[PDB]
Amino acid sequence: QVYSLIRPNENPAERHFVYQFMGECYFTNGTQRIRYVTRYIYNREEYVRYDSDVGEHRAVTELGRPDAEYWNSQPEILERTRAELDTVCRHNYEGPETHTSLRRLEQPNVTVCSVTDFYPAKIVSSTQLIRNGDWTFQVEHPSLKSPT
Amino acid sequence: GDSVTQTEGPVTLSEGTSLTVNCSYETKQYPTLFWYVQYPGEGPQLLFKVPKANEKGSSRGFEATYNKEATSFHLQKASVQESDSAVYYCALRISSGSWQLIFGSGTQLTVMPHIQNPDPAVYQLRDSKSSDKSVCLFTDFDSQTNVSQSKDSDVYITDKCVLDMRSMDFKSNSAVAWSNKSDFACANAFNNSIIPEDTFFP
Amino acid sequence: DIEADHVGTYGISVYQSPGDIGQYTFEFDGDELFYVDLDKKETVWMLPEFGQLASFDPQGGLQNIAVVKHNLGVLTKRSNSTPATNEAPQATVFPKSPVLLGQPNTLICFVDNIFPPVINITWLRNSKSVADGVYETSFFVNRDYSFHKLSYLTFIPSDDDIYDCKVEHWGLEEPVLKHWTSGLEV
Amino acid sequence: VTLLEQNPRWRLVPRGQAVNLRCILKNSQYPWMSWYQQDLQKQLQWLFTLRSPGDKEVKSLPGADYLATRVTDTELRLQVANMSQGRTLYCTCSAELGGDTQYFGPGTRLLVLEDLNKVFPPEVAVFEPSEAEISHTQKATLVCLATGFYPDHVELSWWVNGKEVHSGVCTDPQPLKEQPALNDSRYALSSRLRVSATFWQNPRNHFRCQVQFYGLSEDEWTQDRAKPVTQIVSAEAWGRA
Ligand SMILES: *[C@@H]1O[C@H](CO)[C@@H](O)[C@H](O)[C@H]1NC(C)=O
Repeated sequence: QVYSLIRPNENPAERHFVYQFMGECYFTNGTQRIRYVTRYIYNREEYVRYDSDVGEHRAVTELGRPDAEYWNSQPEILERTRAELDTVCRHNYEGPETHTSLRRLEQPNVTVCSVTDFYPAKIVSSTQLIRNGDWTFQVEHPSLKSPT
Repeated sequence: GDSVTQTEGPVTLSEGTSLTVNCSYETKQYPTLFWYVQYPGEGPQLLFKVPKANEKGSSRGFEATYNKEATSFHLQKASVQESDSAVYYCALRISSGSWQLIFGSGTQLTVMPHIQNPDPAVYQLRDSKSSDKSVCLFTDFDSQTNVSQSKDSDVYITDKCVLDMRSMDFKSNSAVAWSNKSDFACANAFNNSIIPEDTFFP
Repeated sequence: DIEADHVGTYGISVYQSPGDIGQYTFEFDGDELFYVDLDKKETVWMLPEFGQLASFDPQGGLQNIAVVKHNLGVLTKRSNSTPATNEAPQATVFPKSPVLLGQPNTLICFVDNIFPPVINITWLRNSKSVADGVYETSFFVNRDYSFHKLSYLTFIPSDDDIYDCKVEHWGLEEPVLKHWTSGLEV
Repeated sequence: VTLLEQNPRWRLVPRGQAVNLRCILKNSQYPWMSWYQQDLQKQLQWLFTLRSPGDKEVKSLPGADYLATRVTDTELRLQVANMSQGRTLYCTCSAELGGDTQYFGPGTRLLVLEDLNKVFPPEVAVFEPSEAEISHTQKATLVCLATGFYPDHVELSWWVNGKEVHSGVCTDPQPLKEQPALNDSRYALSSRLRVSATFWQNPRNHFRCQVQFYGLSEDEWTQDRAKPVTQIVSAEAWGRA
């Protein structure tokens, strides 16, 4: 119903710079296995990462050493990041995604067999799987009881 | 809706007895649960938190279990102290929006102090110049005593109030009654209250 | 490379200076669930249906932007690092559905290798600017921390018309034009 | 030590007027500044969290319209308008966004007053202890009475030999309505300071009860009685044997 979100951690404190943060939730067998990774990226370089396989922030480049160390050294910061595997990854997958992404089923249409406008992606010569960006794909489907 | 519901109160307990303030919460999210405490004249402040379901938190002899199946976070203390008189707020936070706190309505607690050597008496203070008021002081009574409003005209009575004289390890209740009338006398000021039979009038 | 049946990204906070340029999105399996309009302070669902079945408090995106805005400022004062150079984006134009003359359709311009995520994607029909019927996505993150973005043109397929996707970017000396006609093959 | 200051601490708000509140962050390591309101029934409710200088946001709740601004890294503001019901506004701060420990500032208490003529300052008298109490208990209880005041925006304190004393003090938690049936009844408050009889019996001791009243401030006033502006009123008594 309601998506929860990951909280990025904060640095203690003319040229164009790009910053990027992402909180990634990896699911296998539903939520039987969840792997959780946050990435702090500066100037096209990932420089700090939290990885639930590791259980603490790590410096991806030397620039990140002070920040990873600070976030790990504050118990509340570290435990709240660790907990997001459950409060965000698991919650979103078992809640809202069960009403949206995991239920989407768009039936495919069919010198050329144009199999278009289908979702999800599991489906002589046919081009690679192309992503339309509108939650459909083009190129025997989960949305079909029978396969012309 | 995400919400918190706790005991309406107000709660009054004798010192040394146990406290239970009930708290239910409702959310589909994964909350962190809190108690906050607000002592008289102060702002709220954190008592303790519990971020992991089915764990306990505790502080100042208070404790609460994040009971996920019952969606409860009941506050307990085995032996309340007079200094626990306060308003207690149950609260939750979810990882959404501004990560803000959602508060229960609060439960006021008054802890009546244990008065080991009751010395109940009604005293007349010295009449003040620059005031036509005659002031009576009902003091040193048991916490069993309740003070009732006056049923007489132009007599004002304030409820019992606990003062602490730290360097003598001594606490005492008092209530004040004052008036303009000549009919007013400390012997009859508190007649609508049920006071100790052995109360001493000087 | 992490193997998984699904990946949810909850979410993605991108910020640039100068210009105070922010973007906040959620993704699932590479598709955008929503972005937060940071000026309107509003959640914008890419599938309206999803916005009727679930919800998301846009303030969560606004607060993510405040954090990364602060983080970027500290990192810039702390680092002696030279900013990464501008890339040259690359564009591809293809229709959404099988072309059937007279049958409404959508022309997709897929723009990749975007860095920094500042770009102008516009459409021309027979060398004439086309502003009507145009939609474009947020900047999608790529593994190499460049971005991609798609622009869409609704159109009626006819034999004569020549469409261009026009891409303007700091990493390009001159705008790039990708062409498409109804007869064309991708 | 305290992390936050809030100005003003009390304010009476005539209808159709607005008021401007400040919250000053005394320690920049707690930069997540928020507003919470607490209504007259003690319900607490988050209003705003504004991290960055220049941030501004409006919100309308029942009883008040809000405009909040983060002016600098250490300065948070709130404009309260169209206020139809009183409330208390708390500034809070934390070291991180939504941090587990929200530190609550000292609070700004706002009241709507319909009739500036209903505002009265307190009368303060102090009453010396009963000789009978000294004879029976070896302790001496002074009583301070603050009477006839409206609204209930008062702080009462005791001062012994120039030093504010907290030990042996008890001030009523609630004030008394002097006119129980009126919705704008004037108030009474009583406070007691209890000392050793020997401490009261030595004449080298100055006991002072002081009452801080919050009122109209230098607002339009017409009545022939003294204008009930914000002020202080006291009453003293030295020791006697
Ligand atoms: C996990 O996946 C396997 C196959 O991928 C399936 O057989 C199994 O039932 C799933 N769950 C459990 C609890 O084993």
